[PDB]
Amino acid sequence: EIRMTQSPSSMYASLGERVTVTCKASQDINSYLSWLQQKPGKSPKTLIYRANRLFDGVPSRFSGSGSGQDYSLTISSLEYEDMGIFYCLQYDEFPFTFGSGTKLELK
Amino acid sequence: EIRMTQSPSSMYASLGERVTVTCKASQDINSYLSWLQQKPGKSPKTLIYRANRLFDGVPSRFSGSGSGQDYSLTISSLEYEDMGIFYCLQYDEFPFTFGSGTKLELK
Amino acid sequence: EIRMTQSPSSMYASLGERVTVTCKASQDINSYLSWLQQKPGKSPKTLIYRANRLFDGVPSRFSGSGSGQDYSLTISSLEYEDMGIFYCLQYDEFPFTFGSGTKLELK
Amino acid sequence: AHCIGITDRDFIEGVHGGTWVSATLEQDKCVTVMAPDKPSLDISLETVAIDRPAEVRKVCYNAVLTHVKINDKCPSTGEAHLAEENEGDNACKRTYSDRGWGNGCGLFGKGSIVACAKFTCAKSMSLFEVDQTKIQYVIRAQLHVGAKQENWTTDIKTLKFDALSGSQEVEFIGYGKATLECQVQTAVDFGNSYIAEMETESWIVDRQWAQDLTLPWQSGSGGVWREMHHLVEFEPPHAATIRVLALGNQEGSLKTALTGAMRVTKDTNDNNLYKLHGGHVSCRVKLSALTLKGTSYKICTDKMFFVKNPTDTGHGTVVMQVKVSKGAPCRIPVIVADDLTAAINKGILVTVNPIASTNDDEVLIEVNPPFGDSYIIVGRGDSRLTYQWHK
Amino acid sequence: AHCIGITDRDFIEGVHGGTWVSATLEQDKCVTVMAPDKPSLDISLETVAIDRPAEVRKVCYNAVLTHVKINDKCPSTGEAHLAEENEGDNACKRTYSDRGWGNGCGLFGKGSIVACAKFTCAKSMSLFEVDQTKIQYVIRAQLHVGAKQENWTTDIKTLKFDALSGSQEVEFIGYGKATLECQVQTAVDFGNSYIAEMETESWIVDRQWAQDLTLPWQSGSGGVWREMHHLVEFEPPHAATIRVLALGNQEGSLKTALTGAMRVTKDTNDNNLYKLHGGHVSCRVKLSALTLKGTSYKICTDKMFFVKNPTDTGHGTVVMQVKVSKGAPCRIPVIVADDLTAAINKGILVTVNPIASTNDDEVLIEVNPPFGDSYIIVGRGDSRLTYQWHK
Amino acid sequence: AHCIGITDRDFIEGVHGGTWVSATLEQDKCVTVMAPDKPSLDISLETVAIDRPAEVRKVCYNAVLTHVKINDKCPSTGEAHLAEENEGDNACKRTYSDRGWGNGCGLFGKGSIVACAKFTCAKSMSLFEVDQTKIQYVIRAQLHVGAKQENWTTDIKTLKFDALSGSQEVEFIGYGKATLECQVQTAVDFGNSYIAEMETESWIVDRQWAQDLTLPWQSGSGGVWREMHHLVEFEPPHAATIRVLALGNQEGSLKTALTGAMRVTKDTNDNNLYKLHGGHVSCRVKLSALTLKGTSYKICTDKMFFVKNPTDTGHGTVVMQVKVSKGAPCRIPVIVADDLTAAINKGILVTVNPIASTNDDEVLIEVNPPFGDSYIIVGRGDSRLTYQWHK
Amino acid sequence: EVKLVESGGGLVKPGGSLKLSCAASGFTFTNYAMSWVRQTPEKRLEWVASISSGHTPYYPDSVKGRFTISRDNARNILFLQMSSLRSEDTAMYYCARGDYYGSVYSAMDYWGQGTSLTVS
Amino acid sequence: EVKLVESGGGLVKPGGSLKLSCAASGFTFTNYAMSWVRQTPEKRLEWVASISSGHTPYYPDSVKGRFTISRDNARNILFLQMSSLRSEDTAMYYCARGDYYGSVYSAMDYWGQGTSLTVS
Amino acid sequence: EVKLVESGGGLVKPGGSLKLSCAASGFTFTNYAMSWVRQTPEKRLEWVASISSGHTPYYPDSVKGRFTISRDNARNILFLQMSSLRSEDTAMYYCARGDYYGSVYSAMDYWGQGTSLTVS
Ligand SMILES: *[C@@H]1O[C@H](CO)[C@@H](O)[C@H](O)[C@H]1NC(C)=O
Ligand SMILES: *[C@@H]1O[C@H](CO)[C@@H](O)[C@H](O)[C@H]1NC(C)=O
Ligand SMILES: *[C@@H]1O[C@H](CO)[C@@H](O)[C@H](O)[C@H]1NC(C)=O
Repeated sequence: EIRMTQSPSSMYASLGERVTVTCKASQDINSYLSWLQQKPGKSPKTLIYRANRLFDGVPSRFSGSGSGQDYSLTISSLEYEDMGIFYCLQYDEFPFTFGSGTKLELK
Repeated sequence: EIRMTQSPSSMYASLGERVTVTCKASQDINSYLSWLQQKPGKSPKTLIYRANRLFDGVPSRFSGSGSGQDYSLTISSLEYEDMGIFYCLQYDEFPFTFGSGTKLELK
Repeated sequence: EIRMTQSPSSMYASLGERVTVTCKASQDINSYLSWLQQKPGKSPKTLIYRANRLFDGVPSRFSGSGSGQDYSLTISSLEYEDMGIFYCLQYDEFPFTFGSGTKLELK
Repeated sequence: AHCIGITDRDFIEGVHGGTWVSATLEQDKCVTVMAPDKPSLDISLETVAIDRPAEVRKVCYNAVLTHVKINDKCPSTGEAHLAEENEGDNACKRTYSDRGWGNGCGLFGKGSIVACAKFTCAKSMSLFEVDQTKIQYVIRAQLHVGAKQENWTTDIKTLKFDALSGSQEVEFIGYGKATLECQVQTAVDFGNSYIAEMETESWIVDRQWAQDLTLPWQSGSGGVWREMHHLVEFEPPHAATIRVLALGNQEGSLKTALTGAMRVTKDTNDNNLYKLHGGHVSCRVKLSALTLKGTSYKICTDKMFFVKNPTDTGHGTVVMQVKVSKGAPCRIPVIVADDLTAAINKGILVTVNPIASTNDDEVLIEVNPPFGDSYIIVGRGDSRLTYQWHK
Repeated sequence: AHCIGITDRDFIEGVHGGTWVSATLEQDKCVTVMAPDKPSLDISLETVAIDRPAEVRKVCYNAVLTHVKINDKCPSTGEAHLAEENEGDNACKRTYSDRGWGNGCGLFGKGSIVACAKFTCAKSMSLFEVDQTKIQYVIRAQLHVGAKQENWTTDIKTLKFDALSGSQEVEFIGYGKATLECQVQTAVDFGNSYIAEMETESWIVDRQWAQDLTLPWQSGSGGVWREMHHLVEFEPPHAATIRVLALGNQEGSLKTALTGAMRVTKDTNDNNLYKLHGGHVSCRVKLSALTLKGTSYKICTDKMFFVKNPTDTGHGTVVMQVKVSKGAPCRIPVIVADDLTAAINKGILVTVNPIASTNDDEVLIEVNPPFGDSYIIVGRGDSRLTYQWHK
Repeated sequence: AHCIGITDRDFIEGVHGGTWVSATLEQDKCVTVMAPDKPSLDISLETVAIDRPAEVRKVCYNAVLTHVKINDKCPSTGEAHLAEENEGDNACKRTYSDRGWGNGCGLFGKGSIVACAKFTCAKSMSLFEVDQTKIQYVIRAQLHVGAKQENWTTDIKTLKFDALSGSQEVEFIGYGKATLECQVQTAVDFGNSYIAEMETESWIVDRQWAQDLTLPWQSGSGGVWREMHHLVEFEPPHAATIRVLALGNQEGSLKTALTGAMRVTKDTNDNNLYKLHGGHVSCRVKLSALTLKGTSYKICTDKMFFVKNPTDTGHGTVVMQVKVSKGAPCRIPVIVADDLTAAINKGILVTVNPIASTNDDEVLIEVNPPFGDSYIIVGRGDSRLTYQWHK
Repeated sequence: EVKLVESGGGLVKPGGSLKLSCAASGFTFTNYAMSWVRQTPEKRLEWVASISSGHTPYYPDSVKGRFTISRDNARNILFLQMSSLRSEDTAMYYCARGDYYGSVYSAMDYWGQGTSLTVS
Repeated sequence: EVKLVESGGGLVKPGGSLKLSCAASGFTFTNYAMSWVRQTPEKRLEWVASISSGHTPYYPDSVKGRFTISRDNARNILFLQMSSLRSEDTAMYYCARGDYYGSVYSAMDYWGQGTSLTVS
Repeated sequence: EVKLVESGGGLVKPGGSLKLSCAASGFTFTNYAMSWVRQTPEKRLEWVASISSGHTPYYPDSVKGRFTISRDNARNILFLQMSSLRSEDTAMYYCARGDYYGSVYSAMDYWGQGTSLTVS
């Protein structure tokens, strides 16, 4: 069972700031890596399905890049409606696994 | 010959701003379109090479968008290092064309 | 093309002390290594060669060990006849080479 | 009068013991059946129907090429490549070709060139596979009691058959019951094939044909076409230039080739249920529980009129339509005979005992006369009606 | 149960009474045993397995030659030796070169040269011995009274055997008891053989082939390699210099040759298991303590219907699945007839006496209908339900 | 000088009047040419050299497989398809398989499966084409006039020949000048072929052979490997799983197959040139311009002592080192004779007029005695030296 | 625009069993894979089960043999069946959709409203 | 480590002839392809020539026949040679670099420092 | 007992040449290999040359073609001949004896008294 991890556990940010979540994997996952967002009182939403591939209607401020076993999800300018909870999700191997999850708050 | 036009002839902008220069073409090219920047007295620089694809090392603040015959360049947050000229280059058919460049200035 | 280099370039001691010297190599020496002494103004002489082997007439107080790229020489008790320059010498590839060596003094 | 109207009628007769009677039905044909004591029946095939088959392949028969890209290299290196080849929307072809001082490169021999274009589809033939348990057959059944033309579309019964209901009862008010036995799952022979459509014109074809047409295809939703060569013909190259030539739209050639298949109609007034021509079925029928109504009613007695006069209809039977003037429900006798002494009824009747319910009804009557000369006679006694006929 | 899904199959038919019945099994196939009054029984292998194998040899198939040393002696003064040749883990060869005044020596005779190099293995094939007393069999069995297939994973019974185990007792709750006797006296031979492993792909192999490889080999833990002279090669000498070369990985040659034998593997879980393919076994079974359940129950009366239509499968039997709306704990009668008019059966049930327990319950049924065409029939009275079928 | 130590040697004699002479050269050999009053020459062939070849293919002889994927569809609908099959980094294969009620499908019959995996190469052979217009020949020559071996490296002259130039006008101090003409491009077989590199080992073979290797290959930059299947094997499918395995390294088999061809090598220490083993060439030489340095000196007169006794050679001719005591610069007489009274000379000198350069320095003399025993004589007058000899 | 609806939540005794249900709207359903995931008050997600366009499952060994997944394309419905529930299984659950092709190997697009299951 | 260098601008009389040269380093020059671009005094842009890997050229009608492009694999040098210059030919000029497959059909990744050329 | 004796050093003009001469006794001189080493008050030692019992020479690249080694098996003398001396080459020099196989590849366990050579 492959394990995967994220650097910020819970982190504060400022409006208009650029913010980055690094993710690190125990083996090369060949970019079958995706990123999901949630806000309270609602079901999750998918934004990134392969590194720098987006669903329709995703805000252009989202991006994310990397190769091999380290990746980055990035935003150029935080927006309060977009703030909430983030999860990374790999899907190469037979047993699928999520990351930790990470939390963000506007100070 | 493919004609194009960069619609906003010039714009006045400030640090942190979003700017969205757009171009229209006479043919639905297969997105073989690219955006060039020039700073006064320097050699020009290429940033976006396929209609939303970005060179190694170039700062993340830019992205491209569009389809068919409608495209635009967005800078998600303007910074001092990037005022000057933009040109819209297409390369789909033997007579390459640049349209006419447009000026973005710090206001 | 072999480099060998030595860390305690100016260490000195006092009578009866335990003392150790060590060297690093740019590639595996496969134990074809040796240790020599230069007294001031006199012919140099051997101490040890290969994997911690003593030539005849060398007193038993000398010893060392190493493997791969990492090697060491050490004395069980320092005595005044040991004053001089230690040198390491390797001989596995036909451009034979010495280290820079280091000087030992009583305080 | 459906048994009358359809042209290739055939007749069947059976022994009065209630022994099984059997026939084969085909969409152009109708079979009427009789056994001497009991009123005669007709069974006729209406249609074969299939519901919502499985979608397998889309096959594209006309195509257009929007862009050309070319790259070339001298005899130095062997085959070059071009970045667009990894976007599967593109077709490709390559060759070695001539070069020399006339076009700048420095050595005589063969260099190599590659050419690409993106592909897209104009009109697409669809293939589907039939799903056995969703077949239905439907059959029309009527008794020759002889109601007016105006009443056929309401007296008619419209039965259905499929593997889950291999035999069935028909129930006729005042006439008793009978049963039909179908054989619907005759074999596996109606498999082995795809049902295929272009636009509102449609066909059934053997899988072994469909697998081997050279046209480009793709399977299921999404995707990109494969075996893509055969619509894109490349000019024999000159001087690192190539005319990429779209081969001609195939449609008429394809439609001509299909001619031997039976036809299909995508009727989408009937809930998108497919209709199939050329159906072919075999069946058994049991006559035992049919009975005759009104047999002991009064013999009809006052004056009568012809309303459609006695007329030929090509099956050799002759047909007429009559109105009663007065009185109760009654029975009308019919004979067809050599001489107006009426010594013997010579012919055969296909309606056994025609009757009326009230004097403002009408009825059909029809008979098969003997060959050659005969009078046809209706009623009894005074104010009979009579008519004259040959063969 | 699962023996309906397995691709290739046969029946076997016993004789009345407590007689033993005999079978043979091959790793992929299964068999279902039938006896005139008993419920029917299905059995299959699952695997042969090995545990605690013993190491006998390492064979080397890729090597590197990391360091070399050489020196020479003048043709008058005989042979030569070098300090490295004393140490056991090193390649060595000795030969005569040219020499002369052009190379600084007193006479033009043939000289002497020695060469030595630091050998090591980098990947090795490891060979194991198999202790023939230790092989294990595991066997699956299910009594075919049947239930919806999702229950199979919990109802299925699994058994263990070895050469010390004799006949084995088994239970089926509510149906009685049975006994098996797999003769471990029957197997393919595991003498004269080894198990070969290289990198989690593995093979049975004859001992002679293993002994015949000219590759270098080792006797056990540690030690020094025996015959490097087959794998390392020296090129003919120049005046004071020699070069020595590996033959690379031999791997592909060895990998080619092993295709002449059965394949073997190692399991990911309880990794001590080695799991082996290609053998076969024979067994006898005792059926006497099996019993037919539910014989005392009433015949069902209510309406009922299919949840899945009857369908074909390659063994030749059909299967179908059914539910009951409000019936008692009761039995369902099922039979096949050549004509829906007549009760004289011609077919064979392979699940012998269906039971439904409660309104929620379901049943799975299979039959072998006679070659030809027929009606399947279920229930009695107006509830009677039926389907048409063919060879 | 140069020739004396080589394994094999030719003598060739030009009769006076043959102003052109021709000889043949091989890599391991040399020739001495001799003319009746001219100092003798050694011609010798060092190497055939090639500079900066043309890169044409990469061929893969080992591969590693990773990130397996698989997909599955039921017998009644469609065919197997999967998005990963587009990206060129993957190998792919497609097949039908078994399926049935034990899994979930609605009808028994063959379904379909597709599988694919990421592929990458660990070690790859590179192929090169070669410029016949840029091969280079390197020849060594020198005059044979007696000089101590410790100085030979400063007296040898070296020449470079290629398709650009014929003979150099080769110059020597005192003795004069000479010319050597080379038949450039007379190798046994060249072109129609590729140079091959493995890791630091090399081969040359015909350009047709490489097309027939079933290993996967790439042309030029930026492409991706083609004919890709042959390193990868797939086991037969189980119900929803396929196991995919490599044939591993082919290296040893490949290295086996080339042993009939000429060896090749790089040497980066000589600035990345390629050197070709086992070639040969043919050449023409003109001696006539040479002169003899010694002719005007006086005859010697004085005591002289051997620095080395005469010694044998594999060429059947004698060598000796002589030193002159106190005399003027002079010439030393040499004769070989049957009787020590030396009435006649039976044999010939290799070096036609030995010179004593000045006091206290060495001289070589080299002599070809007849069959049978005889005396060598050196010096003249009563001080003359002698040494007996046998065949 | 697409939606998923999701039902059957409630309370169950340890060692008990339950069937959950889901139905789909706005898109053709025979040509997508489907999957289940769980969320817990420790807020760490887990994958539960997945099914192909082939009627074949996948499961993690953490729960293998306790549950089963299946589809019914005649009604565009999913059934998720669990036996011998245990306290750790107390969670919020979501159904979700795969992509254009039958494989489970993809990222996942759209997510159910959520329904809760509690063990006590 | 891309480096790309100009040489040879100046002034020429109408009806003269001229050539320009550029040098580059940091990549193996035979695996790439090259272009020339001019920038007018009004700062509009015009493409003037490109040459594939191999040696096949292309030109627009603005230039056809009047001036010509060539490349030497030996020196790692690109040349542009001109005849019958007109007044409109005065501009800033840059050479520019193609792409890894060597077809002219690509965006362009780096630009030379360039020179003016003038006419009277 | 082994003894080793040294001679022939001194001072010479640049571009000149000299041969050093080491004399030795008390061991079977035909068998052992031997080598030359040089030293400066700048502590870095330099290997000079080495010779096989088979007279095969070995040299470092910095002096190839410049220095030459040779031996006499009757006189038991080791000769080191040096040509085109430089300000690059000015040091204390030593001679030393190897092991009994006469192969070159081993350390050395007897060392001469040594002497200088210098350039002006
Ligand atoms: C025929 O249909 C008409 C409809 O008004 C009805 O009045 C009449 O009774 C029908 N007759 C028969 C024989 O069905
Ligand atoms: C086995 O089948 C019965 C129906 O006959 C069902 O009630 C029961 O739940 C099944 N077994 C399990 C473990 O669910
Ligand atoms: C050998 O070389 C030395 C170099 O100084 C020279 O003095 C001598 O004359 C040379 N002798 C011959 C025969 O070349």
